[PDB]
Amino acid sequence: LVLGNVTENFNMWKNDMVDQMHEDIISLWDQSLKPCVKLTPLCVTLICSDAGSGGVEEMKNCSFNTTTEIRDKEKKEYALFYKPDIVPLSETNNTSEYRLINCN
Amino acid sequence: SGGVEEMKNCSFNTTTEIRDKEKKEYALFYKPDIVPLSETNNTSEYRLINCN
Amino acid sequence: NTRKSVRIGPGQTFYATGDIIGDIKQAHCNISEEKWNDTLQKVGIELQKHFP
Amino acid sequence: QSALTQPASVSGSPGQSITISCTGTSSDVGSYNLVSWYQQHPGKAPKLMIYEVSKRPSGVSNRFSGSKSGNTASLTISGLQAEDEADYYCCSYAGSSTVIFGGGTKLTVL
Amino acid sequence: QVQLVQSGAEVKKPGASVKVSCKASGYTFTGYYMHWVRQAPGQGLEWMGWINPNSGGTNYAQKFQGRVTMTRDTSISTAYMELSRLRSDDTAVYYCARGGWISLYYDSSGYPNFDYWGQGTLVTVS
Ligand SMILES: *[C@@H]1O[C@H](CO)[C@@H](O[C@@H]2O[C@H](CO)[C@@H](O[C@@H]3O[C@H](CO[C@H]4O[C@H](CO[C@H]5O[C@H](CO)[C@@H](O)[C@H](O)[C@@H]5O)[C@@H](O)[C@H](O[C@H]5O[C@H](CO)[C@@H](O)[C@H](O)[C@@H]5O)[C@@H]4O)[C@@H](O)[C@H](O[C@H]4O[C@H](CO)[C@@H](O)[C@H](O)[C@@H]4O[C@H]4O[C@H](CO)[C@@H](O)[C@H](O)[C@@H]4O[C@H]4O[C@H](CO)[C@@H](O)[C@H](O)[C@@H]4O)[C@@H]3O)[C@H](O)[C@H]2NC(C)=O)[C@H](O)[C@H]1NC(C)=O
Ligand SMILES: *[C@@H]1O[C@H](CO)[C@@H](O[C@@H]2O[C@H](CO)[C@@H](O[C@@H]3O[C@H](CO)[C@@H](O)[C@H](O)[C@@H]3O)[C@H](O)[C@H]2NC(C)=O)[C@H](O)[C@H]1NC(C)=O
Ligand SMILES: *[C@@H]1O[C@H](CO)[C@@H](O[C@@H]2O[C@H](CO)[C@@H](O)[C@H](O)[C@H]2NC(C)=O)[C@H](O)[C@H]1NC(C)=O
Ligand SMILES: *[C@@H]1O[C@H](CO)[C@@H](O)[C@H](O)[C@H]1NC(C)=O
Ligand SMILES: *[C@@H]1O[C@H](CO)[C@@H](O)[C@H](O)[C@H]1NC(C)=O
Ligand SMILES: *[C@@H]1O[C@H](CO)[C@@H](O)[C@H](O)[C@H]1NC(C)=O
Ligand SMILES: *[C@@H]1O[C@H](CO)[C@@H](O)[C@H](O)[C@H]1NC(C)=O
Repeated sequence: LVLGNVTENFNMWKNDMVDQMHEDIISLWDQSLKPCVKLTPLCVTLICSDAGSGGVEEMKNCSFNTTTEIRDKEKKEYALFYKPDIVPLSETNNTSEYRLINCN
Repeated sequence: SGGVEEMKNCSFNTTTEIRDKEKKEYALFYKPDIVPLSETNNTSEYRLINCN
Repeated sequence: NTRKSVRIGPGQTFYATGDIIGDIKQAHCNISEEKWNDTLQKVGIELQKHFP
Repeated sequence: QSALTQPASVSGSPGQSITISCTGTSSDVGSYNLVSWYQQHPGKAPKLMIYEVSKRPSGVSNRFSGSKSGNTASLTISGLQAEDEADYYCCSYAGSSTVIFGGGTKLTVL
Repeated sequence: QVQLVQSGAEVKKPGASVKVSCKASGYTFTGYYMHWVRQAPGQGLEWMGWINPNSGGTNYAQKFQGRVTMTRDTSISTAYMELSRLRSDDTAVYYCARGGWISLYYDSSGYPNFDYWGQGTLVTVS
């Protein structure tokens, strides 16, 4: 509904509802990641080599020793991780040991 | 150095930011926080009073 | 000494005692003797009303 | 964290007031009031002459007065004789249970 | 009265170890600290750490890093210094001095109040 002859001083950069929307979206994204978290036991050494056929420019396969649903036994598993997601760990030039970026 | 009447050293190993390998750390804990778990006469196998 | 920061897991940092700079001494509390003595005297004076 | 700064030597006629001062940082003199002074004859052991910052020990004539001001501690002597020709040193509580001694002066009589 | 006596003068070689004793007589030595200072011939004074005669607690100054060890015994009333890895810079005279009062309630270790001293041992190296 358009009003009759009202003049009102607006402002854009001093707005409470922008801050309210930002805090609501942040709290909603905090709430949506609550009941399903499943990547804390992946903080292990990843023995990453070059990928298949020698023509891959972004991925290394990063085979790791992981824990199955049974606690006593383990098994060998491989993947495909990206280069910005993977950070090597060493005190020297060790080209066959890498680490996931969020464990640090 | 010398001897402290209330503090034990209690060096322990702990988990680093990766799961696979362990690192050795140390602290100094008070005497009423440290309990000797022992089924024998061992005077260096201690634990915290929490974990019971 | 300080809160020696020891890291456990991905992000948890607990603070534990380091060494002790200097000599070790007792941790004590000090209460004046004459004030405590006549405080107990006044408490006895008042409590003697309830016990003849 | 070196030694306290100190004049190399001082001179004075008998009966003339002589002031000796040593300067330190904020962690040596400017925070703790434990600043003592020692003299020694050449070839002999040192001897205490001033307590914590300004107090006189027993068996000492009332001629040595010590004072501090900010980061500087000074010792003032009036009525000098020929027996005051000695080497004078500063010391202070340096923190973390350590003691730092001064450079030292030499007093020349006239 | 109160006297502090030390050992005799010692001549050594570089790389060896020197031992300086200090006997305290005239007072109960288990209630007072004992500090050690160093005097090079023609230079100022340098301070090494203190020894607590009751519980054997030690402190050491910097640029030493545990290359000097101080110990004591309560039987013969004598304090000991074991200085190792000698050098030509360490040609000096060593004194033992009586410090503050052990009080069991405050830290009186760093009090620079030295009354009584030994006559000093001359340690020279080739
Ligand atoms: C909570 O409460 C507790 C109490 O339960 C608190 O704990 C107390 O804290 C205070 C802190 O001030 C301590 O006080 C110190 O006391 C000692 C006393 O020991 C000596 O004095 C005895 C007699 O002195 C008494 O009487 C005289 C008068 O006759 C009086 O002037 C004096 O103040 C005192 O009241 C001696 O008998 C005793 O000798 C005994 O032991 C010998 C062991 O070897 C033995 O041989 C003897 O035969 C005898 O059995 C002992 O010598 C004081 O020494 C000390 O005062 C020093 O330090 C302060 C601060 O620097 C300084 O201002 C003083 O001037 C004095 O400085 C001297 O320090 C060195 C002491 O030798 C010395 O190296 C210095 O040169 C300096 O000069 C003295 O010696 C020269 C040379 O001899 C002399 O000419 C001078 O006159 C001078 O005396 C403290 O006052 C309490 O001891 C302590 N209580 C206990 C149980 O430990 C606690 O602090 C509270 N906490 C809180 C948070 O509140
Ligand atoms: C009780 O213990 C604490 C912790 O060790 C002592 O604090 C430390 O005091 C020393 C003074 O000797 C500080 O060293 C100085 O640090 C400054 C920093 O800029 C430096 O410029 C000086 O040259 C000197 O090295 C040390 O930093 C300080 N520690 C901390 C964590 O602040 C304290 O002195 C002890 N109490 C007593 C009465 O000695
Ligand atoms: C990534 O590299 C690893 C090397 O560890 C490969 O793992 C094995 O590759 C051989 C080759 O075919 C297979 O026979 C094995 O079965 C693989 N191991 C497992 C546990 O399956 C992995 O195949 C590579 N990934 C590719 C090429 O996509
Ligand atoms: C708003 O004010 C103007 C000025 O008098 C007037 O002409 C106009 O009719 C007003 N608007 C309404 C809806 O009355
Ligand atoms: C995981 O793989 C096998 C399975 O037990 C094991 O021999 C190996 O040592 C483990 N660790 C690594 C880093 O491969
Ligand atoms: C602790 O972990 C380390 C890993 O380096 C290991 O060598 C040691 O045997 C473990 N146990 C104790 C009691 O130190
Ligand atoms: C451990 O806990 C039990 C009860 O759960 C208790 O009876 C026992 O005394 C505790 N151990 C110690 C050493 O206090």
